This record gives sequence, structure tokens and C-alpha cells, in this order.
Amino acid sequence: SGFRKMAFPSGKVEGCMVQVTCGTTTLNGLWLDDTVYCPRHVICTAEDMLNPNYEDLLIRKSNHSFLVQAGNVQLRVIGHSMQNCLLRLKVDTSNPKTPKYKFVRIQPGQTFSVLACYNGSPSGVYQCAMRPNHTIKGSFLNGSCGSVGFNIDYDCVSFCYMHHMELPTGVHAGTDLEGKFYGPFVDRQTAQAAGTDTTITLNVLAWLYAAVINGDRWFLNRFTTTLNDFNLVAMKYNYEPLTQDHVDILGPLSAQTGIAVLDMCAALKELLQNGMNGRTILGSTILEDEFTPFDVVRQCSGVTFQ
Amino acid sequence: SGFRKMAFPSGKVEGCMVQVTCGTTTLNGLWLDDTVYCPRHVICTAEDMLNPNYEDLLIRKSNHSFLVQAGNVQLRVIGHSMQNCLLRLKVDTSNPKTPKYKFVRIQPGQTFSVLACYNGSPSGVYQCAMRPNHTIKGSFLNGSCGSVGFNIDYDCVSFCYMHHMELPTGVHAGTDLEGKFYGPFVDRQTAQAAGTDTTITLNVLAWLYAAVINGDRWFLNRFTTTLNDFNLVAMKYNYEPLTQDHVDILGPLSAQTGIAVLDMCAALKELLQNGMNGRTILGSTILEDEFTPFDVVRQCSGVTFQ
Repeated sequence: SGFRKMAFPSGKVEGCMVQVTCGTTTLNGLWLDDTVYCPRHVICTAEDMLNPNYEDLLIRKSNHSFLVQAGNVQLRVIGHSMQNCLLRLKVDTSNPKTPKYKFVRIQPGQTFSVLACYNGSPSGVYQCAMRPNHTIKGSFLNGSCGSVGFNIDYDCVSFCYMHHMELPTGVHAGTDLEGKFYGPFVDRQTAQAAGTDTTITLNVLAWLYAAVINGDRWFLNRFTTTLNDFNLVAMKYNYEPLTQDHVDILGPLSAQTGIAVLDMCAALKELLQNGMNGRTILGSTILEDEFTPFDVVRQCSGVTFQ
Repeated sequence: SGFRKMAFPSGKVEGCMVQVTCGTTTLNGLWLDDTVYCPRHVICTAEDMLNPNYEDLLIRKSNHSFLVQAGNVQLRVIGHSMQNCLLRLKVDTSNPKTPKYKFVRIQPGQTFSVLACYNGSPSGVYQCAMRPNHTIKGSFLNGSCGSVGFNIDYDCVSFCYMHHMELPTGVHAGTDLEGKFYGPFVDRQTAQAAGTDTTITLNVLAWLYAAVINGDRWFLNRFTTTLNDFNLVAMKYNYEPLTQDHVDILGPLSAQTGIAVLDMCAALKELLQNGMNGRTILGSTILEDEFTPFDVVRQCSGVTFQ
């Protein structure tokens, strides 16, 4: 029982963190086998960030312009190249702690764990979701550029995010591990605001299912709804439109609880229209949208508390 | 700038988790140097255990009775004993991944990270607090017994909790690493239940200081209060009584912000009596109580772990 915003154990990622410095700029890098990945803006001074031309800035660097350190130990750079917004540095030694891994680009609304680091040293791990507008909703730790986001399946680490920039509203922007930004953001220190954001409907429904599996049914009702009528209501509350695909993804949770998906949608519609009347669900006074259906299945019992 | 709920990097603890099996009962154990620590109820019946006689049951147990597995390696048990509600199994191999560590007994209100584990394999990590009623609102499923809670200072892991039981309300109970339960709970099936709980005043105050440090300061006012008058109000809202010792613990945050603790208490009184009137504090609509003064100091000062 219980339900928490839990992250994946971070050990496999801890053993890959390093520090990368170019000039007076230092940030975190990810060391896998014989390569170190980091934001290309490490080659930029705050000044450069106003209107940088990375091709021109990088051609002026040599392998020895980069100092990579694992702890207090320097790793010699023997090659370098830029891949989109990432710098790939080949080093002369391999990381024996490299886990089995994959690079994946996640979709908005999906969740991942972030190992926040400073100067190549881990400070903490937290769980978050890629917002529909491609930003991450929490507050990052100072100097966390280069810290990465990941999910773990069995013993394979799927890296999906590298932190690059800080946004005006205080939200954060970054890229996947091929160096492509999530969202309409670029690595230039200029005002760029996030598009409008929405509540992740699929996740809110997943979470209501978690509450039922854990024994609570107070918010259910005797009504049902069509997908269309649900969207007509939910979209008035800034919720992402719900699609049949989303409905299909909720199949397993629906089968485990005996509550048809559209019946749970009728419950959510009422919660949006009438509020929670001072009550809580899974300890929260507001509807939570940072747990995917997969997160709920992984954390909750496969046996509903009837 | 930067502040959110985080767990400590779990790598150092992941390297200490093992699976301990006695017949049909399998749970988790903590492997440090040549000793494996685990809940003594690992030696109990099949899916139940009403009033077991532990000292008697241990007699009919040989070292060979205990199957300990670290990853895919069997660890040969060469000794066993009981220490309060824990079993200490001596194994023939000292854990190569043993971190610098200490065993500490935390106090109510204090926080720690929990590494949820099943079959000796780490599954997730989250931050939680020891509730004033000596239970933790964790997230645990069958097979999680033996999972541990800890804090990390520099490179030293302070273990403070080992998981043993789930109570009727879905909250959790366990012991320190000397095998002594937190609270009046016992490792047997009884009618034991969690007592009433209170909000952790000290932590709510620490969080308001975190808010101020991060620029969220609309709730501050020009007044103050006596401790007694604050408690008269807080207690009506089911907040733990604030003591002079708690006021002292907040000294570092009060000094950093220049806001006297009793002045912050006056701000909190106003929040409890009038609510937020729509506004938010660090993005929250409610007052958070699972960040200690130390968590705030560590996070807002940028500490990392080696």
C-alpha cells in the first residue's frame, strides 16, 4: 500500500557521471564506454551564449582544450565531434561501470528520473514528467547542466534527457541523447517561452486507477460518458484531449479494477466540475498528472484492495 | 536558486542489497562487510505468523537453512544470530561494495530516502519522513521487507530504517539497524494500529524558509508571536507543538534569512487561519511537512555527495 513519486535507483547512472571543463565553463558529462557526452555550450562563455555559432566556436578548439575529470582523476580527450546540440568527446580510457544502455527520445507526458549533479558529483534523484509543452515542471538544482534523465528496464538504462538551459518562468529545457532539443528551444541565452501547457489526462486517469487499486472509491459515480462528451468538458479545464489510444492503454488498469475506462472518465468529469470538496485522493488535495499508466502498474499491487 | 523533493543518490545502498530466503519466505537483506542484516520474520510460516516464538524457531535453523543471493552469486552463510528484531547472518565474503557507513536511530519528524527492493533487486527510491506517530507513509508491496531507509553525508551512508510491516491504514512500520522498532509496534500479527498523527511543524517552518530563500515571500508579515500563542493556534490545526528546541534547530535558516523564528511562526499562524487565498508557495497549494531544516540547508547550499 501507499503511493509515492518514486524515481528509479540511480546507481547505474552515478557510475557514469563526470565533469567537463572548457576554459572557465564547467558542467556535467555522461561517460559511457570510451565517450563522454555533454551540452555543446560548455565551449561557450556567458557572453557567447547571447548569439553563438557553435561551428565557428568549436573549430577553434583542440582535444586538449577539454578537461574531463572522473572524480579528481583526469581523462585524456583523444577526439571530439558535435552531434546536434551535444559534444561527444572520446577519451583514452573506458568506463568499466558503463551499464547496458540505450538512447531513447521520449514523448510528452512520459516520466523519467533525473540524477541532479554538480561538477560531476550526484546530489539527488527525483522523478518528473516531460510536460506536454516539453518543459520539466520542477526547479532544477543550480549548475545542473549536463545532468541526465533516464528510465531503467531490468538492468538496461534508457537515457532520454540531458539538461541544457534555464527558462524565464523557471522551468527547464534540454535534449535527448542525440542532442535534439525537446520543444522549440535552442541553446542560446535568450527569452524563449514555453508554449501553452496542459494537464496530462491519461496520467490523471491512471492515478485515479491507482487510488482504486489501493482501496479508495469515493470519487466514483453512477454515470458514464462518451469520449467526445468527456473531451468537451475536460478541455475547458485545460486538460489534453483524450484519444482512443489513451483509452486502450488504460485497458489493464480497467480490467484489474472492474471500472470501465469511460466510467472513470465520468468520475474525472465530476471531479473537475464539482471539485474534491476538501477531500484527498492518495493523500493529495489536487489531481496528480505525473504518473503514467506504466508507473501505476509498476508501483501498485496487481491485486486490488476490494 | 533551485528546490524540490529529492532522494539521495541510491548507488551506495544498491550495492548492499541481497535476497535472503528461508524455505518459502524470501525478503531483502543488507550486506555490509561480512554480515547480512535482515528482518527475523524471514523464518516465519507461510504467508502468516501469529505469535511466533523466534528464539525457539532459530534453534531449528542451520546456517545452510539460509539462502543468501547477491545478484547471481550465492553467499555461503557461516554463522547466524538474532539481535532484537533482526537476524545477523555471517557470510564468507566481505561485500566489495561496502560503503563507509553508520547505523543511526532517527527521531520523529526526520527524513530519509527509502530504497524499495524485491527479491534483492532495487526497484525504486523515494524520500519520506518518520511521522510523529512513528510510522512512515511509504509505498511497499509484499516482498519489500528488509528494504532500508538512509541518509548520506559526504561519502558516509547512515542507515536508519529497515522495513518490517504494513499496518491496517496502509502505513508502514520498521526498525533501526539494531533491530529496535520505531514506535510500539511488534513483528507479529496483532491488532496494533497507527495512532493519531500530527503535521510536522518544524518541517513546515523549514519549508517556509526554503520558500523565502527562493524568493516566495508573500506570506511574511510585520508581526510576531510568543511560542505559547503559536502553539495555542497550531495545535487547533493538528500541528505538533513547537518547542524551544525546535526554534533552536531553525537558527541557521533564521540567521540566513534574517527572519526570526517567532516572526515566521506569526506568518504560519496567518496561513493556517486564513489559508492561501488562491496563491501558491514553491508551487504548492498546501503546506509541505517532509523537508527538514537540514534538507533545506543542504539543498539551498548546493551540497553534493562523494
